[PDB]
Amino acid sequence: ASLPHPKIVKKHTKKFKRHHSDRYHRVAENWRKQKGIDSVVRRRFRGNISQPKIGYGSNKKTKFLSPSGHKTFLVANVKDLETLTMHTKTYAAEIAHNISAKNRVVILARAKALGIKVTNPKGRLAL
Amino acid sequence: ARYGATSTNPAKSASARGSYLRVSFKNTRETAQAINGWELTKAQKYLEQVLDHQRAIPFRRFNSSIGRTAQGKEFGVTKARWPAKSVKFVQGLLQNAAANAEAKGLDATKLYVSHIQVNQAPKQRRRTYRAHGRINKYESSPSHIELVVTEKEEAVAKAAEKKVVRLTSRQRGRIAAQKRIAA
Amino acid sequence: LRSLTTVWAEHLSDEVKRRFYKNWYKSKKKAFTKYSAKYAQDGAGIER
Amino acid sequence: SAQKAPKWYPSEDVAALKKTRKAARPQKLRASLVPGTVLILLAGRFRGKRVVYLKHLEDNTLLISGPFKVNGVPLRRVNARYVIATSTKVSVEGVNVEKFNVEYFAKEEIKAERVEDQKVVDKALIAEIKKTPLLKQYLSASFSLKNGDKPHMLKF
Amino acid sequence: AESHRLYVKGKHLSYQRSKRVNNPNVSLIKIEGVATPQDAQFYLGKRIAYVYRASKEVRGSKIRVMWGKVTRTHGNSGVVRATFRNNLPAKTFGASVRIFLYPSNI
Amino acid sequence: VEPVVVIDGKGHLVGRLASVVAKQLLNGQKIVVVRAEELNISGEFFRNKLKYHDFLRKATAFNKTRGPFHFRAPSRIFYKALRGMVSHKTARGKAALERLKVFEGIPPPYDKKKRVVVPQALRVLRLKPGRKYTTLGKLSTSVGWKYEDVVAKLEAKRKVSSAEYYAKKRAFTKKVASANATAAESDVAKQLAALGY
RNA sequence: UUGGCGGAAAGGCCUUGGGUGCUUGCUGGCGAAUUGCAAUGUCAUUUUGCGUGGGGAUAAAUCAUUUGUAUACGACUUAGA
RNA sequence: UGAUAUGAUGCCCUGACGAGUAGGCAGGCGUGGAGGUCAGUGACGAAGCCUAGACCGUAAGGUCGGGUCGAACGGCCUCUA
RNA sequence: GCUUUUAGUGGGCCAUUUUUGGUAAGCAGAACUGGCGAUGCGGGAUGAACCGAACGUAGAGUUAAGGUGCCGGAAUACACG
Repeated sequence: ASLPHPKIVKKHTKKFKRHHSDRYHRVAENWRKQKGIDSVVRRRFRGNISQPKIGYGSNKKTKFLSPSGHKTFLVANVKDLETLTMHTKTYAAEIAHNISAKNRVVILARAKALGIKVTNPKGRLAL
Repeated sequence: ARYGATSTNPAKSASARGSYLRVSFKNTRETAQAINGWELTKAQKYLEQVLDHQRAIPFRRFNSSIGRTAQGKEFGVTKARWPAKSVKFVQGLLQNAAANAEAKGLDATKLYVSHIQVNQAPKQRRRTYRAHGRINKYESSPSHIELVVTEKEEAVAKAAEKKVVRLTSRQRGRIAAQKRIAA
Repeated sequence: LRSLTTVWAEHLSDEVKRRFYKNWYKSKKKAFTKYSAKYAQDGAGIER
Repeated sequence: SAQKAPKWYPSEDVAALKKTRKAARPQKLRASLVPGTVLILLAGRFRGKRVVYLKHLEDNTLLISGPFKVNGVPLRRVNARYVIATSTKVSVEGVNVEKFNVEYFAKEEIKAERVEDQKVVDKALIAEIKKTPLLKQYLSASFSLKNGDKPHMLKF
Repeated sequence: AESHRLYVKGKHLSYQRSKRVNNPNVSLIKIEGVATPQDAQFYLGKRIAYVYRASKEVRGSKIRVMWGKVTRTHGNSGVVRATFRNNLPAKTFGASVRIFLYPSNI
Repeated sequence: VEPVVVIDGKGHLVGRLASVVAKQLLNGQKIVVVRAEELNISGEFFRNKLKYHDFLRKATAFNKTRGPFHFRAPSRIFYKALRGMVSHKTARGKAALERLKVFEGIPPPYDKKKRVVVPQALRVLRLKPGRKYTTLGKLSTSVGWKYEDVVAKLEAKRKVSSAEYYAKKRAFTKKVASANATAAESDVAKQLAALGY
């Protein structure tokens, strides 16, 4: 349902966690560079954690694409969804986290009228 | 309501509570884990024997520098005690749960204690006066106790999922080739 | 040195039987009861 | 607006392929695969079987005759890389193998014409096999590496 | 017949390693009956299957396979190199491995 | 080749046999070494006795029961020499050391199985003739192994029984060679000789 | 089934007699396919559980009490139908 | 830069290079508030919180599902601390 | 080729060679170059400086210094003592 795109290569599927994020509860897993003079992570000793650098940058052909091959576009209503009328093979809609379930039944109904993909069609369903 | 993690039938259970109870949390935890899973009559005789120094409460987690005893030999432990205050409080909550099971229409001969938990209450503070003019804390560590007794029930029998199998062409060609050769 | 076999007598006194018991008064006193059956049939397995 | 918009959109037209230069040329078999050679099937349902080779089909397979009357292998296709070409040869000149092609083995119990072509080729194959001693027994037996057999020194 | 083997027995020795750093992508296979790298030249490119068993039946079978191939020789003594689809899991250091010859250019 | 390889340790050198058996263990072969009391070490007896005393003084100064344990038996001397050549503190090395059974003498089952030798460890093929050597049995007895005489009795008993076995077996293969001698000069024997057999 | 040997961790080896099965030592007759051109294409032993059916046999230990040849407590040593 | 389709800070071709403390510079991520806008989201459930559940980004982070909850809050263009 | 402006810095240390004081020192002080600081990787078991080689993310191949009985990847190789 998407365009023909190459094989998506990530080069690092592992999340860059902070050094000693597991050792303390105060040190969150959100990445921060080590600034220490004696840090083996800043010095890149062998056996230590890998650091984010530009070589892990994803391919410019397959950046920002979902595994379905579309770029996710956030949608708040019927009007923002209809921007993806003539762009169904490039972009896919995602209904936002705060759209109520009396409105998402309208948005999914208009998405299937234009054939627009919705990547979260099960949100807030009253089954 | 809002009890602990129960995996029991709520219609065939009964429950009892006690909150902000001025007993030791650690002794009460050791008596609540010495009793978790027993038939309620067995639990009551065991607690009344603990009060008479005939059996003991096996102290397993909060047990550092406790003395040794022979009465833990039925539990495979060496450290065990007789926490009489916690034992009377736990058997009071057991009495209340037995009353609630009688009121709910439950058969008292199949009552086993299915869930008993005890966690820490807000502490009660006092002062201690130490050398060179110092003041430290003297805090009671009270406990919330709660317990759910439950009717035990019979067989845990079949009619579960059936696992629809999906096997390849070389693999179902092998299956018929065995039933073609032999029966 | 490894013990391979241990043979006993046909009748053991209560002094001896009482050694293999931690609660002698509660017991059915069953020690060496089936072993004396080896002396029953003519002493074959004992001499074996 | 939950998202704004992209200022540019990619074109939804699929680009045509370039003209490629990869011509399909006929496969040259290895020199040990000459029609009439007893092969050893290395894979599949008839692995280890000693089976006569008849025609090199156009789809880079080999057509074989693992004689039903001998060992139960029909007129069959095999891949040439999944086959040991031995040094024992049957003369194949009396076989009507000119018929069978890629369309004959189209998948689309047993068709009775396949049963008939099997017996028809089987007649001439049995006739050429029974001229030499112990070839029918060599073809009826299966192959297996015994203990100590090293295939890199062994000549098949 | 009592013998049915159409492969050559082999042993999963180790990963490709230095003294202190291994490489799990390449494994070293000791093929039974191969003593030179000239005898090991026959087996280059042959497909390697490690066959193991599980408790949980997956797709009709309780036997699972990790497929691979022989890439090049190694050393002066018939140890050979092998890459796989999924790398061999290093509890199998010294496990038996089936080296086939069904593309036997023979 | 064999599922379990039984190695006759007599006339073998400790380090070369321990090296080849260490590699065979790590490659997955189950090894049992029998007749460990007849191993050899190169160099005279007094040298290796001095080496054992130098090992015998190394012990933990504050508590010798946690120290290096100085196992005296020839099987366990050989086992220490082998366990030094295997990474014994890992699960792979412990798994390899489970694939090893070392005995002094030849006990049951392994006294009715075929024993092998390892020619890259035979003293008659490795040492120069005239280099003095040490038998592991007299060295172990000299450092406190207590069972040389019992192993001598049981090995003499095993040698008597195996000698009677081999006398019976040699008579049987005499009958077999006699019956095979009549099978020659016929058709199938000459055709086998044509086919190399 | 007859007897014998084997205690180093024997638990295996040898032997007597008949029965039943196979025999590729030799000659035949029939079957096999379609798993589709390969997919380990499933054949080993390891432990546990459950009903079924056939033999077999019907205990102790701990706490509590007690002694002090023992003992900080456990432990130990005794005694109690 | 030639329109009648949208990025000329664009798109495309080509070649080489990439360690880094103190330090400089650049491009961004996030927070409290302000101006404009999406006639934006919201009691049919906003914000928050929890979630070895999913997606995007090298990353700062962003998005979605489920639970809890009850009254407000976001995207974008700039200003400000 | 030229100019402006500003950061940090103004405790250093080691190695080859030259060289001073000292009996010498992992000592004190110089000269030239190369390093460490500021720097990870392979080797020297281990180590700031030695040897090899300087680093975006990966794949294949080849090597450097160092090695190939076993730990440990790789000849219990060959040759003369």
